[PDB]
Amino acid sequence: YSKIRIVGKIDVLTGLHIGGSMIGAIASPVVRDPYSRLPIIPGSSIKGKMRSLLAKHIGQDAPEILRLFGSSQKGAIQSSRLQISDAFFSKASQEEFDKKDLAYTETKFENTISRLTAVANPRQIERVTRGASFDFHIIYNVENINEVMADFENIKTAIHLLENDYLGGGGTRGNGRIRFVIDSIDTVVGDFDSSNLSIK
Amino acid sequence: NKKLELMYGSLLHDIGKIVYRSSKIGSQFLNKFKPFQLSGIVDSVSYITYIADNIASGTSSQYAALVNKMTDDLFSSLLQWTESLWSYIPSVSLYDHSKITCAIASCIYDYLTEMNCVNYRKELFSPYEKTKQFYQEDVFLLVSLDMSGIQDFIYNISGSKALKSLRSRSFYLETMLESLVDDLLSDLELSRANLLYTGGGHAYLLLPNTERARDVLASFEGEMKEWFIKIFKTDLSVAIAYKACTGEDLMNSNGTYSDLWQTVSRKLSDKKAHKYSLNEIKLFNSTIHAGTQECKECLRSDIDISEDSLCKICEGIIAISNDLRDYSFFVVSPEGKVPLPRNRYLSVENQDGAERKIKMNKETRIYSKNQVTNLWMCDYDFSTLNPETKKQGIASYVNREVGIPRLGVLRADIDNLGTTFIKGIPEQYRSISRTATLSRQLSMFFKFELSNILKGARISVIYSGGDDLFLIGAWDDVISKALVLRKAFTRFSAGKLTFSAGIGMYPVKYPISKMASETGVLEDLAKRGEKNQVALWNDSKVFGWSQLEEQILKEKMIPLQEALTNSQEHGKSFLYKMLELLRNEDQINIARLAYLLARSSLSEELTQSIFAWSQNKQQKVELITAIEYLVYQIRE
Amino acid sequence: VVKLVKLTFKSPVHFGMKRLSDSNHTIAADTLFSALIIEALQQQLELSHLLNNLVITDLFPYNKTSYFLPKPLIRIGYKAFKKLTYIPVENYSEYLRGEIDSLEASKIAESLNLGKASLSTKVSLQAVDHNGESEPYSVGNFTFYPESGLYFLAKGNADTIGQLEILMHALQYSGIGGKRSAGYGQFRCTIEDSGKFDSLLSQTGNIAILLSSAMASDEELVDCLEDARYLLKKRTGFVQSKTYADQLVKKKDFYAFSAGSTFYQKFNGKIFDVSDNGRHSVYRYAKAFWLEGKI
Repeated sequence: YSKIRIVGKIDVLTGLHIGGSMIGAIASPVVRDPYSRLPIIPGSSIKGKMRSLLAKHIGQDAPEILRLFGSSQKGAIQSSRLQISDAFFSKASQEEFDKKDLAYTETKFENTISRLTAVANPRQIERVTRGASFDFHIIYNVENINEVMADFENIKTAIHLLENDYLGGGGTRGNGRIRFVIDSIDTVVGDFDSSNLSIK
Repeated sequence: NKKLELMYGSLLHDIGKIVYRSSKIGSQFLNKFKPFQLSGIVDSVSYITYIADNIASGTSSQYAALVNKMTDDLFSSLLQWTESLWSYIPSVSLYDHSKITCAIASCIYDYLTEMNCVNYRKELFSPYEKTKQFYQEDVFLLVSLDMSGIQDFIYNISGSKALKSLRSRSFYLETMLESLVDDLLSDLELSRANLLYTGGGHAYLLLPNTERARDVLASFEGEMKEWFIKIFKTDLSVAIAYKACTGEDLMNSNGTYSDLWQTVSRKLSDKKAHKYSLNEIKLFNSTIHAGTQECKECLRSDIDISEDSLCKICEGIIAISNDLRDYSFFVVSPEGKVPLPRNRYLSVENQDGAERKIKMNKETRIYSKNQVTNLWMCDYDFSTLNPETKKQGIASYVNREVGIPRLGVLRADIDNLGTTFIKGIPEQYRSISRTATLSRQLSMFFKFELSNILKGARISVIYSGGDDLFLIGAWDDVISKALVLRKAFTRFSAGKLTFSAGIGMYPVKYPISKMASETGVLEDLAKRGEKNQVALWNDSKVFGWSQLEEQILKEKMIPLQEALTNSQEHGKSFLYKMLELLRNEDQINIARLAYLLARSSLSEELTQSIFAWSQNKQQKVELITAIEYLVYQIRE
Repeated sequence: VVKLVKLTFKSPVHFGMKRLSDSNHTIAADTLFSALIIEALQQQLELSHLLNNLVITDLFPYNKTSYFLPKPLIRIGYKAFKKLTYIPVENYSEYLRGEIDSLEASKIAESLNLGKASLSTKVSLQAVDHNGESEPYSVGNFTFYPESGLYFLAKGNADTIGQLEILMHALQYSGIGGKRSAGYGQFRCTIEDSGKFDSLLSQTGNIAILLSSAMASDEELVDCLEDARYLLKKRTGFVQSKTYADQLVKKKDFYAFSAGSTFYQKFNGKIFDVSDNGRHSVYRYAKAFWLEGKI
């Protein structure tokens, strides 16, 4: 059995509102690490977005999808090969934002205008500031040596689809656009040769 | 019926004293009533009862009206009658003393029957020193039975029926505890006078030291262990511990009484360490089949699960939850909704159903809700005041023409309730009667007075009690009633008692379990330090009850409210501008607020008061909270 | 060969107790053993070493300041003593001797800073494409402070120790607890010889305290219970595997004495079988690791 590590970086190209009180205060917050209060990207949001994009491309219920992202179907119990962890606000982004005293997350002021009364209703949302980087971590479990390449191709497709899509939030209105920078693709467990494997 | 007449005489011994206020005249008054006149009762009133009275001891127009009422009415029914009539009259009130005398008498009679004395009077009063020596013979037993698993049982729920389940589980556990002691009393041929008080999940009693009573206690403990293992397994348990004592111990001689109860609590902790015997532990371990489904609430698979993923116990609980709030009578009967300790079930019924079931089968136990043994419980629910409002439920509260439509959850705990039950009474006045009266008054305020305090407010009480209080209500109503309650609690306790609460504001659609968890945290904030102080809406806002009521809702909110309404030139937007400066907390905003205040043209004294409040850190948090409360109130 | 195994968590862990909404800061030895077995099966190793010579402990809280063992159930402000759950290794002897006071117990409770628990509200959009709806659900996670970590002590022969080192390295990528493979439980683990614990374990006291959640065999149970202060913890769950059955199957319900339970007579444990007619035997660790103390 082999475990292949994909360590990389997510660059925020438009403000990101993963989401997850007082009057005249931001009405929607972002997901933040409780001890560090830094904004984070949950490992479930990336996994779900990648799975949905790969389903739209392939089509979910396809065998490739179930083997990549796990399945609990009756007679089709498959462990998820992709173990995507929570992405943490990077140290480098912290240093750069600390210089110039830039807040990690910026409040965005929006409103909706009713089609009946033309009355605006204000909403305040929190978006991680553009130029923020998250250290993302992915582990691939080689359940079958003969389906690694195709799986990685699927991964690549999903990532490509994600780079022209948004991460969790109101991304159809200009939010959550991201870029992937794959720092490494290394085999952490086993003797498998993963030098030819590529996500981008 | 020597025991029966003894118990009747001990309760009625000081009836004459009330007639005097309007021993001999009491017997003469009793003589008017035939069944009470005959045999032991009048003799006990005229003079075991005397020894029990000794151990216990260690405007006329109003009295006359009480005597007339007493004649108009003239054992469990008698005990319930006595308590209501003698509760607020001096002997410790008269009821408390009469009950304690009755219990002590019954215990002495059982002990003498065990010892088989030829002549009780002669053996006790002949040497005239035997009265003193009988206070040294080990004759009484202090018994404590405690239920383990209360909070976990109430909160081992999924949210799907949470609101219902949480109200039902707390009621079921208290009703089960009542049944327990009743069963125990039925095994001892005793009455409720022998149970000194019941804590939620707890029961303290005084029993005879006879061998028969000890064997009965052992058998009852074994049977309760078996039944709780058979029904809830390790989810709920009951531990019973007893300690032997003499008459002097009941008379607080040498200060041992307050020690002895502690020894009982020392044995109780030993009944929860080695809770299960090896055969029971092996039985829990020896499962045969894992099961194909589990209840969505209990998460148990051994019990048969219905098609709604509900076991029979949880389904019964959820069904009985509406009934406990709707119907006063509680019926421990062979047929009923939820299981009880001895092959019986608890069914909530009306008066007609209670009468039908009690005449149908002789072994039916009836309990009356806020009125057959009477149980006190708070079930105030404004939604039930109307049928359509009953259908709406919590949603009806957020139906407000004005004010933000939000639900306010008050989760509260009386501060140092355990300290009050441990050292709340000075060693000078440590005695059974007072420790029972103090607990009874605390129970009554939570179970009975609470309904009158909250009367007229859109609030539903999920559960009550000094241990934990949970109410869901409209936010403006929940806050106002929470303040009323703190003032009432201090008045009721004449001070020396403080209540800490957490108040949270939530949308009606938001899940109850989340409301309960978050508000629990707020209550915890208030409890850890500044225990009297309340925590409102946010962790940041923790305030003393007087501070919240006056220094915030009276000194600041009312001026701002009257000012805004009077001004045609101001609005929520001005108040929002002020709030933004106050929230930012920059020194410049203090200056910018002053510029806004000069432009605003608000009355000078308010202008200066706002300016002063902003500069003081404590006043500004109150000013922020007062503005936010006003915005929630003004907002449609 | 007792080896300390310190776990540092990079992402929050779930560690569910009864529901997905709730969370614990630690996991039972059985949960770790089940993870070690699953790993060994993936790496195609022999399970005999784990099933016959590996002795483990429940993962215990550790801080840069101290390593915390479970509070022994020994009769001694009762609130302060009941609120306390973990005692540092240096203060364990003081607690056993009764030299601790209620204020000192409050300080000990305040001393631990394992982490900050939280609830993450996730959504499932699987039904949105089929005219259905989004489904909110809650995952309870626990975020360790950076110094804070969970450690466990593993005892056995050299062969099982090396096998444990291999399984542990694979496990860190696999993760531990619930929702692993959905963003949680990634940890990095160090295995080292610990002078503190081995000295602590080399004591012959009058009382025995259960380091791991353990249950005795029937014959062992009859001698062990006499004079025992303990807390039967139900051990229940679903079977996690691709080959046990076509559908998800619950394991047989098991009850184990909790960590910190004190038994006068030491009992060795047993790897019980909580399977019910499956294609493989679902093992539940219940072996016993004992810290002998003087009271």
